Amino acid sequence: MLTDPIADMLTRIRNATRVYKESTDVPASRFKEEILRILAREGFIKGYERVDVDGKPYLRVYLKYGPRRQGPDPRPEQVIHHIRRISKPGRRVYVGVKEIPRVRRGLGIAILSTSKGVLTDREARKLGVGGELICEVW
Amino acid sequence: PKKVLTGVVVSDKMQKTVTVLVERQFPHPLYGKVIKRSKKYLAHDPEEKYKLGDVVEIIESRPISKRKRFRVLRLVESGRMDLVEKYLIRRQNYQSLSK
Amino acid sequence: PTINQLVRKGREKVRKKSKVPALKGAPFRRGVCTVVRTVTPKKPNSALRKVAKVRLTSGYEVTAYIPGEGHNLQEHSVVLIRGGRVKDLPGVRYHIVRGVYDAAGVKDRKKSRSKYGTKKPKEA
Amino acid sequence: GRYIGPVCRLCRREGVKLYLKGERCYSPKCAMERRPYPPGQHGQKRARRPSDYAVRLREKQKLRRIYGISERQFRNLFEEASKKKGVTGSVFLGLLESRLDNVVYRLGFAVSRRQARQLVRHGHITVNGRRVDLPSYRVRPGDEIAVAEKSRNLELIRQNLEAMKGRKVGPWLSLDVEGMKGKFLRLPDREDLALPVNEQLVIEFYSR
Amino acid sequence: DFEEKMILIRRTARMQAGGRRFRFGALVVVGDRQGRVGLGFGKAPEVPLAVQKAGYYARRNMVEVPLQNGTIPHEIEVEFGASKIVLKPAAPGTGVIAGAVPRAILELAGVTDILTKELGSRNPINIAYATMEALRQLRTKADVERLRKGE
RNA sequence: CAGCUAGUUGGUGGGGUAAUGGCCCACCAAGGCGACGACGGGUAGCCGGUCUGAGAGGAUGGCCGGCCACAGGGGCACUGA
RNA sequence: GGAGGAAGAAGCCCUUCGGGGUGUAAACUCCUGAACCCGGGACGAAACCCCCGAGGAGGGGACUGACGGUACCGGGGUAAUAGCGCCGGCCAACUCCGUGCCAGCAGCCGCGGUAAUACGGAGGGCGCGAGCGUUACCCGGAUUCACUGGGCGUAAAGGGCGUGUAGGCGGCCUGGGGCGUCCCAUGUGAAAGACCACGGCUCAACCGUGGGGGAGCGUGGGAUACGCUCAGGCUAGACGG
RNA sequence: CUGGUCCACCCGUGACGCUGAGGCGCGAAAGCGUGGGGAGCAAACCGGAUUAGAUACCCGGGUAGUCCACGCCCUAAACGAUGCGCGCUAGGUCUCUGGGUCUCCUGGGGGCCGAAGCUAACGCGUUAAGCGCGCCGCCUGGGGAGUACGGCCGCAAGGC
RNA sequence: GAGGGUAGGGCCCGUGACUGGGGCGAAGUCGUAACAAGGUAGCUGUACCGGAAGGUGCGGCUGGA
RNA sequence: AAAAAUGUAAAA
Ligand SMILES: [Mg+2]
Ligand SMILES: [Mg+2]
Ligand SMILES: [Mg+2]
Ligand SMILES: [Mg+2]
Ligand SMILES: [Mg+2]
Ligand SMILES: [Mg+2]
Ligand SMILES: [Mg+2]
Ligand SMILES: [Mg+2]
Ligand SMILES: [Mg+2]
Ligand SMILES: [Mg+2]
Ligand SMILES: [Mg+2]
Ligand SMILES: [Mg+2]
Ligand SMILES: [Mg+2]
Ligand SMILES: [Mg+2]
Ligand SMILES: [Mg+2]
Ligand SMILES: [Mg+2]
Ligand SMILES: [Mg+2]
Ligand SMILES: [Mg+2]
Ligand SMILES: [Mg+2]
Ligand SMILES: [Mg+2]
Ligand SMILES: [Mg+2]
Ligand SMILES: [Mg+2]
Ligand SMILES: [Mg+2]
Ligand SMILES: [Mg+2]
Ligand SMILES: [Mg+2]
Ligand SMILES: [Mg+2]
Ligand SMILES: [Mg+2]
Ligand SMILES: [Mg+2]
Ligand SMILES: [Mg+2]
Ligand SMILES: [Mg+2]
Ligand SMILES: [Mg+2]
Ligand SMILES: [Mg+2]
Ligand SMILES: [Mg+2]
Ligand SMILES: [Mg+2]
Ligand SMILES: [Mg+2]
Ligand SMILES: [Mg+2]
Ligand SMILES: [Mg+2]
Ligand SMILES: [Mg+2]
Ligand SMILES: [Mg+2]
Ligand SMILES: [Mg+2]
Ligand SMILES: [Mg+2]
Ligand SMILES: [Mg+2]
Ligand SMILES: [Mg+2]
Ligand SMILES: [Mg+2]
Ligand SMILES: [Mg+2]
Ligand SMILES: [Mg+2]
Ligand SMILES: [Mg+2]
Ligand SMILES: [Mg+2]
Ligand SMILES: [Mg+2]
Ligand SMILES: [Mg+2]
Ligand SMILES: [Mg+2]
Ligand SMILES: [Mg+2]
Ligand SMILES: [Mg+2]
Ligand SMILES: [Mg+2]
Ligand SMILES: [Mg+2]
Ligand SMILES: [Mg+2]
Ligand SMILES: [Mg+2]
Ligand SMILES: [Mg+2]
Ligand SMILES: [Mg+2]
Ligand SMILES: [Mg+2]
Ligand SMILES: [Mg+2]
Ligand SMILES: [Mg+2]
Ligand SMILES: [Mg+2]
Ligand SMILES: [Mg+2]
Ligand SMILES: [Mg+2]
Ligand SMILES: [Mg+2]
Ligand SMILES: [Mg+2]
Ligand SMILES: [Mg+2]
Ligand SMILES: [Mg+2]
Ligand SMILES: [Mg+2]
Ligand SMILES: [Mg+2]
Ligand SMILES: [Mg+2]
Ligand SMILES: [Mg+2]
Ligand SMILES: [Mg+2]
Ligand SMILES: [Mg+2]
Ligand SMILES: [Mg+2]
Ligand SMILES: [Mg+2]
Ligand SMILES: [Mg+2]
Ligand SMILES: [Mg+2]
Ligand SMILES: [Mg+2]
Ligand SMILES: [Mg+2]
Ligand SMILES: [Mg+2]
Ligand SMILES: [Mg+2]
Ligand SMILES: [Mg+2]
Ligand SMILES: [Mg+2]
Ligand SMILES: [Mg+2]
Ligand SMILES: [Mg+2]
Ligand SMILES: [Mg+2]
Ligand SMILES: [Mg+2]
Ligand SMILES: [Mg+2]
Ligand SMILES: [Mg+2]
Ligand SMILES: [Mg+2]
Ligand SMILES: [Mg+2]
Ligand SMILES: [Mg+2]
Ligand SMILES: [Mg+2]
Ligand SMILES: [Mg+2]
Ligand SMILES: [Mg+2]
Ligand SMILES: [Mg+2]
Ligand SMILES: [Mg+2]
Ligand SMILES: [Mg+2]
Ligand SMILES: [Mg+2]
Ligand SMILES: [Mg+2]
Ligand SMILES: [Mg+2]
Ligand SMILES: [Mg+2]
Ligand SMILES: [Mg+2]
Ligand SMILES: [Mg+2]
Ligand SMILES: [Mg+2]
Ligand SMILES: [Mg+2]
Ligand SMILES: [Mg+2]
Ligand SMILES: [Mg+2]
Ligand SMILES: [Mg+2]
Ligand SMILES: [Mg+2]
Ligand SMILES: [Mg+2]
Ligand SMILES: [Mg+2]
Ligand SMILES: [Mg+2]
Ligand SMILES: [Mg+2]
Ligand SMILES: [Mg+2]
Ligand SMILES: [Mg+2]
Ligand SMILES: [Mg+2]
Ligand SMILES: [Mg+2]
Ligand SMILES: [Mg+2]
Ligand SMILES: [Mg+2]
Ligand SMILES: [Mg+2]
Ligand SMILES: [Mg+2]
Ligand SMILES: [Mg+2]
Ligand SMILES: [Mg+2]
Ligand SMILES: [Mg+2]
Ligand SMILES: [Mg+2]
Ligand SMILES: [Mg+2]
Ligand SMILES: [Mg+2]
Ligand SMILES: [Mg+2]
Ligand SMILES: [Mg+2]
Ligand SMILES: [Mg+2]
Ligand SMILES: [Mg+2]
Ligand SMILES: [Mg+2]
Ligand SMILES: [Mg+2]
Ligand SMILES: [Mg+2]
Ligand SMILES: [Mg+2]
Ligand SMILES: [Mg+2]
Ligand SMILES: [Mg+2]
Ligand SMILES: [Mg+2]
Ligand SMILES: [Mg+2]
Ligand SMILES: [Mg+2]
Ligand SMILES: [Mg+2]
Ligand SMILES: [Mg+2]
Ligand SMILES: [Mg+2]
Ligand SMILES: [Mg+2]
Ligand SMILES: [Mg+2]
Ligand SMILES: [Mg+2]
Ligand SMILES: [Mg+2]
Ligand SMILES: [Mg+2]
Ligand SMILES: [Zn+2]
Repeated sequence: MLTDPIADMLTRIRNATRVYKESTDVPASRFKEEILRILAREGFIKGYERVDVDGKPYLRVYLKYGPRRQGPDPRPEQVIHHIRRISKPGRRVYVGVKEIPRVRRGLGIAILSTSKGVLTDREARKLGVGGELICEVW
Repeated sequence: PKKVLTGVVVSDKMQKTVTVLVERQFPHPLYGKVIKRSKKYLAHDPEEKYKLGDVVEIIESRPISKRKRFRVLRLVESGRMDLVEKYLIRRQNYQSLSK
Repeated sequence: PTINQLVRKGREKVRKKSKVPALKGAPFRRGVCTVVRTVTPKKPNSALRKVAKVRLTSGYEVTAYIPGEGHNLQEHSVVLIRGGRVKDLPGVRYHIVRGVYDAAGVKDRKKSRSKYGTKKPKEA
Repeated sequence: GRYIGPVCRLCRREGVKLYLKGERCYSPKCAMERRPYPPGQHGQKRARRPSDYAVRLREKQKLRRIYGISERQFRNLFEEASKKKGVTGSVFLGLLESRLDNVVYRLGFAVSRRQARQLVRHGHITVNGRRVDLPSYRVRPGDEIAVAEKSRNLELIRQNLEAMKGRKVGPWLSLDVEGMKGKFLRLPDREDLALPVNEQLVIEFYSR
Repeated sequence: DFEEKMILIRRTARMQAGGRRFRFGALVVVGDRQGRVGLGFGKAPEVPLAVQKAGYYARRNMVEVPLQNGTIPHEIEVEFGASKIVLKPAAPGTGVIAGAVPRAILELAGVTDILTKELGSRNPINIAYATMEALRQLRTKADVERLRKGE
C-alpha cells in the first residue's frame, strides 16, 4: 500500500542513478509530475512522460549523467549527487518564507510545496511564500 | 473574543448539562509532529434539545456551576455515534488496565 | 526510534549523583577528628597513608586524608574537609584542609604553600 | 600592571627582534642580536617543534608583549573585535593600534612604548585640550594628540621631538612637529601595518 | 615542490618468538597553500625513512581545492565509514578552526576560514582520509553548472 | 502511585458578596474525573531575565522590574472605597 | 617607574672545568612624579514663595546641598607594595642534590622499591598579575537520551510466536470547505536587559538617547500545493469467485 | 474432521489497508496435581573399577520421569543471536512445487557464489546486514544483579 | 469552628541480637570446572544431588568437529 | 579414539 509515493520515487532515481540506468518508471501521479517538473526546470532529469505498464499509467523518468572519468574505475559523474526527502508522512515539515533552507549554499535546490503551487528553494523565496519542504536536491 | 469550540456531545446523562469532547491538533514543541489531544467540557443546555453524539459549538460563557463555564451554540450534525465509540471504547479498555 | 516513540516515551534525562556527600555541596564542612590512624595503600602502592575519621557537625562520619609531611591532629582535633577522593585508598573521598583550626600547616615547605597551608616565610 | 621584570630578556623567547626599548634596541644590542637564543640555563640546546596550540600560544605572546598590556585587557579587546563585524582578525590589531599611549609612540613623542605610557600617565599628553592621563582611551578618528602646555618645554620631551624631525611615520597619521601635536587621520588599514606576528594564528588560539 | 608537513608518527610492533620488532608509520601532507594539496601515509621500519616514504607517497596523491578568497566553496557531510567530518565556508577573518589533523590539511590547502568538526570515530588516520576525499567531492559553481549543462 | 470522588457531578429554590459560582444551605437526579496519566508521593514560589551553547537544547530565577504568598504557629471577624 | 648601562660586578645554580646561566637584571647616571604638601573649590536647585495680568497663560524677583571643603582645577612634591600556580604525558615550562614502594604526589594514565624532569629542596623556565589557586555547583566538550544529531547478526539492545483494542500512518483522478499550514495587514509582545548607532562621567566599568526586527497569541483579509474533511469515480494495494 | 499456503482464468468487491501499548490465545524440555500405564532408557540412589581423593568421566543394578488423559507451570543459545508490511537495485548456479506447443519461458519456496552498495571487521548482498517510507519492541560502561524491596501470577519450584 | 483528647489504619526515616548474599585485598586453605577434544566439547532452560568449583538426567544451540 | 594435578607476589 506504500505511504509516500514521493519517498519511494526519489529512491527510484537514487538506486537507478547508482547503477547508471537509462531511465526508470513509477506510478503516475499529480505531485510526482510537479517534482519532475522542477527536477527538470533546474536540470536534474532529461525529462519525463506518461507511459504504459499493462494498462497501468506510469512515468518514465529519463536520467541525466556526467562525462566519462579517467583513472582507476571510470566512474561517470552523478548529475544527482544526492536527493533525500525531508517532510515525511511521519513528520510533516512546514517552513515559513524567511525560514526556507539554502541547499549547499545555492549549489542545491529545495523542492517544496508552496501554498500557491510548487517552487524551488529560491523560487519560493522570490514569490514570497512558504510551504511543505518536500525534499532537497544537489 | 468569547472563545468558541467545535466539539461533540459525548455525555447527556445530566440535568440541563451536556459533556462535549474537543480535539485540537498542533505541532510538537520539539518534534513538530501534528499531535492530537483533547479535553471534556460541560455545557449548559436549558432546553436539553442537544442529544448524544451531536456535534455542536460551545462558547466561553458566564459561570453556571462549579466546573461549568460554557454554553451550547448550535448543531453541526446529528448522527455521529461512531465518534462516541472512540470515547466509550477508550473508557472500556481502562477497566482492563487496573488490578 | 520513531517520531511517535518520542512523542510518547521521550528521551530519558541524564541526571548524575555527586561523588561527595558533603551536604549542601558546601565548599568545606567542619568536624571533630575522632580517629587519627595510618592505613596502608591499595594495589600498586605501599606507603602508610596518614588518614583521620572525622565525625562532622553535620551528623556524618567520614575518613579524610592528611597531606603534607606529618601533622598534629589527635583524638579531639577540629578541622575542615576539602572534598576530593584518593584513588589509592578505598573509601577516602574527602581531603582535609591544612592550616585551618586545630589542623596546622606544613613546616619547611616552600613551593605550593597554598594547598599545604603555609604562610610565606622570609629569607632576608 | 605591566611586567616590570627584565624586558630585553623576552626578545629571546619570541626569537624575534622586539623594540620594547628605545635607543638601545636600535643599537647593536636588542639583547637578541647578542644572544639570538631564549633565556634560561638551557636555550642553547636543540629544541623541539611545538604543538599547534603551542605555536599559536607563542605566536600570541609575541603580539601581546609587543603592546606591553595586561592579558586581561588584551583578551577583552579580542572579544571586542569579535563583537563587531569586519575582518575580526586585523580589527583586533586595529583597536590595539588605536590605544592612546600607543599612538603616542607612533607619533614620536616618546622613545619607547613603555616610556609612552609613563608620559601619557603623568598627563604630559593632551587630546583636544583635556590632559588625558589614561593610557587606555581609544583615540577615535580625528583628534589633536598634542603635548600639554606645562609639558611642552621638557628635557626628555625635546630630545624625542628633535630626533623626530622629518622621518615619515603613520600613513594614517599626521604630525605637526612644529607645535608638538599629532592627529589620528583614519583607522590603520591592515596593509599599512607590518608586525612580525601572524594574526590568523592569534585568532585561532582564542577560539580555543 | 609544495609545502610539506607531517601529522603523526606512531610505532607499531610485531609479536614473534624471542622479541617484538617494530615498524614505524608516519602521516604526511603536502600543499602550496592554494588548491594544490596531497595526503600520503608512508610506512617503513624506521622513523626518518618512513617520513621519506611518506614524502613520495604524499607528493604522489593530490587534489584540486576550489578556493574563495581563502575559504571553501560550500559545506559537506563526508562520512568515511568510521569517522564523520563536516566542513563549512566562513567569512574572512574567521580562522582555520578544525581538528588537529584536518588543520594542517586545509592549512596547506590555502584555507583560512573554515568550520569543521569530527563525529563518530576520531582515529587520526581515518579522519585524514575523510578530509581528503571530502575536498575530492568539492564542487565549484562552474563545476556544478558544467555537469548540469551537458548541452 | 492506577484507579479517584458526598458537596462528590448536575438541576430547582434560597443564603452570601462588589459580582458569577457547591462559594454555602435545603430538596431532587446519579453523576463527575483518569494511561492525552486521574488519585497518591516527592520537590519547588512563577515570569521578565541570568548562565552556558554553532545553534537547537540544557541549567536557572540572587540583584533590579512585574504578578503571587506570608508577617512567631493557627483560626476569626470588626473598621474601611 | 621611565631612558641608558659590561662581550657582561658580587652571590647563587649548572659545567665536557674551557665555559654556561641569573642578565640590562642590578650597582650607577639622567628624566618623570603616584603618595604627600599649600591655595582655591562645584553641577546636582529649581519649584512651592513675591509681583503685573484675572489668584490662570505668559513674564520678571527671591530661599535651600547630606555627600563636602569631596570630586575636579592651579602650584609645591619623594622612585615609591608583588604575589600565586605550574614545569612526565594531556599542557607552555629542564637541570642539580637529597630520598630509596620510605617520605610523598595523584584530575586522568600513573610516579616512588639507588642514579625520579612526576615525592622534597634548589637553580632556571612557563602562565597569570593585585591577584593566583583549591573545593563546591551549572552548561560545555557529550553526536554519551542523538529534533537538529546515535543505535540494536556477534560490542549494551528484536519482544519466544500469533490474534487484535486504542493509537500512529494512508493508493490514482475530479469537486466544494479552508481545520493544519503559507502570505499581507493590524492589536500585542511595557520598563530594565541583549544587539547596533550616537552621546555623558579624563577612558572604561557604569549610564543616558535613539533605531531595529522578535517567537507566540488576539482580530480582519488572502491563497490552495501537500496533510486534514465531506462528496463522486477507477482498479495497480487487500479481499472474494 | 480441520487450519494455513501456491499457480492458472482476470470473473465479483471497490482502498475494505500496514502496524499494534495494554489484553486475549499458543508456547520444546524439565517440573507440579488427581487418575492410568510401565518395555527400554534413566538424575537420584546402591555396588564395581580408575584416581591422592572420585559424591564424576567407564562398567553392573536401579526410582521418579519419559507414554495416555485432564489441569497448571510459561522458561531456553525460543538462534537467522537478524520484529512486521509495501517499493526500487547485475546475474551465474541446483533444488522443492505450480502454469505453458516446451534444447526454453513464467509464479511461490529453499541453499551456495557473487554487480552495485553497506560494514569496525567478519560478513551481508532480491530469503540484505543495500537504497527509502510507515508502526511496535528495545539499548545508553562492567560488576553489583536478573538480585533486593514493592506490586501481580502460581499448589510449588518459580516466573513477569 | 482553631486546637485538644481517644481508638484504628496508610506511607516514609532511623535503629536491632542474629542472619543472607555482595563488593574489596601483592599473601592462605581445598581442589581444577572454564579457554587447546583443557585432557568427559562447551554453553544453556529445568531437575536432582555433592565440601567446592561441579557432575548426571530430559531437551535445545553451535559460539564444537 | 588418547588414565596423569599445580606455579602466589616489582617496571616496556
Ligand atoms: Mg549507461
Ligand atoms: Mg520531458
Ligand atoms: Mg472536534
Ligand atoms: Mg446552579
Ligand atoms: Mg445552585
Ligand atoms: Mg604526628
Ligand atoms: Mg585549642
Ligand atoms: Mg637595528
Ligand atoms: Mg584587574
Ligand atoms: Mg614609529
Ligand atoms: Mg619606533
Ligand atoms: Mg603634567
Ligand atoms: Mg596603564
Ligand atoms: Mg607620514
Ligand atoms: Mg591600497
Ligand atoms: Mg610596526
Ligand atoms: Mg570560544
Ligand atoms: Mg575559549
Ligand atoms: Mg561510524
Ligand atoms: Mg447538602
Ligand atoms: Mg439558583
Ligand atoms: Mg441564587
Ligand atoms: Mg469584604
Ligand atoms: Mg446557584
Ligand atoms: Mg447545586
Ligand atoms: Mg441524591
Ligand atoms: Mg503526571
Ligand atoms: Mg515541602
Ligand atoms: Mg518551598
Ligand atoms: Mg551541542
Ligand atoms: Mg550568548
Ligand atoms: Mg536576598
Ligand atoms: Mg523570626
Ligand atoms: Mg500569627
Ligand atoms: Mg496570621
Ligand atoms: Mg479602615
Ligand atoms: Mg631598565
Ligand atoms: Mg605636576
Ligand atoms: Mg576656584
Ligand atoms: Mg540655582
Ligand atoms: Mg516662576
Ligand atoms: Mg505642597
Ligand atoms: Mg490678587
Ligand atoms: Mg495679581
Ligand atoms: Mg498658587
Ligand atoms: Mg584642599
Ligand atoms: Mg594638583
Ligand atoms: Mg599636580
Ligand atoms: Mg623635580
Ligand atoms: Mg631609579
Ligand atoms: Mg628602582
Ligand atoms: Mg628624581
Ligand atoms: Mg598553572
Ligand atoms: Mg617538575
Ligand atoms: Mg617540581
Ligand atoms: Mg611540553
Ligand atoms: Mg626519607
Ligand atoms: Mg607538587
Ligand atoms: Mg591506574
Ligand atoms: Mg638523585
Ligand atoms: Mg630508577
Ligand atoms: Mg622536582
Ligand atoms: Mg607533574
Ligand atoms: Mg606532579
Ligand atoms: Mg621559581
Ligand atoms: Mg557536564
Ligand atoms: Mg547535549
Ligand atoms: Mg551514555
Ligand atoms: Mg553510545
Ligand atoms: Mg555522561
Ligand atoms: Mg552509538
Ligand atoms: Mg548481544
Ligand atoms: Mg524472534
Ligand atoms: Mg484504527
Ligand atoms: Mg480536496
Ligand atoms: Mg459552496
Ligand atoms: Mg474561498
Ligand atoms: Mg500557520
Ligand atoms: Mg505555526
Ligand atoms: Mg505581524
Ligand atoms: Mg505580531
Ligand atoms: Mg509593532
Ligand atoms: Mg521576549
Ligand atoms: Mg516598548
Ligand atoms: Mg521588550
Ligand atoms: Mg542600527
Ligand atoms: Mg563611542
Ligand atoms: Mg560616548
Ligand atoms: Mg560610550
Ligand atoms: Mg566618552
Ligand atoms: Mg567615548
Ligand atoms: Mg540604556
Ligand atoms: Mg531602548
Ligand atoms: Mg537607524
Ligand atoms: Mg502561528
Ligand atoms: Mg483442511
Ligand atoms: Mg489438507
Ligand atoms: Mg499464466
Ligand atoms: Mg475469466
Ligand atoms: Mg478488473
Ligand atoms: Mg473485479
Ligand atoms: Mg465498479
Ligand atoms: Mg497483525
Ligand atoms: Mg484483549
Ligand atoms: Mg489461556
Ligand atoms: Mg513434560
Ligand atoms: Mg505427572
Ligand atoms: Mg518431587
Ligand atoms: Mg521396571
Ligand atoms: Mg543396597
Ligand atoms: Mg559409582
Ligand atoms: Mg549406569
Ligand atoms: Mg523428590
Ligand atoms: Mg506417545
Ligand atoms: Mg510448556
Ligand atoms: Mg533474548
Ligand atoms: Mg498481515
Ligand atoms: Mg519449474
Ligand atoms: Mg505469473
Ligand atoms: Mg528463488
Ligand atoms: Mg555470500
Ligand atoms: Mg563492491
Ligand atoms: Mg571496508
Ligand atoms: Mg571485505
Ligand atoms: Mg538478488
Ligand atoms: Mg529479483
Ligand atoms: Mg534473484
Ligand atoms: Mg550498571
Ligand atoms: Mg531467571
Ligand atoms: Mg517478591
Ligand atoms: Mg524474560
Ligand atoms: Mg468540630
Ligand atoms: Mg479536630
Ligand atoms: Mg494515632
Ligand atoms: Mg496512626
Ligand atoms: Mg525497621
Ligand atoms: Mg550482615
Ligand atoms: Mg539459623
Ligand atoms: Mg559471584
Ligand atoms: Mg584471597
Ligand atoms: Mg597461610
Ligand atoms: Mg583465592
Ligand atoms: Mg566439563
Ligand atoms: Mg570445546
Ligand atoms: Mg564450543
Ligand atoms: Mg545440565
Ligand atoms: Mg530449536
Ligand atoms: Mg575441521
Ligand atoms: Mg568415537
Ligand atoms: Mg593449590
Ligand atoms: Mg602468575
Ligand atoms: Zn631589545
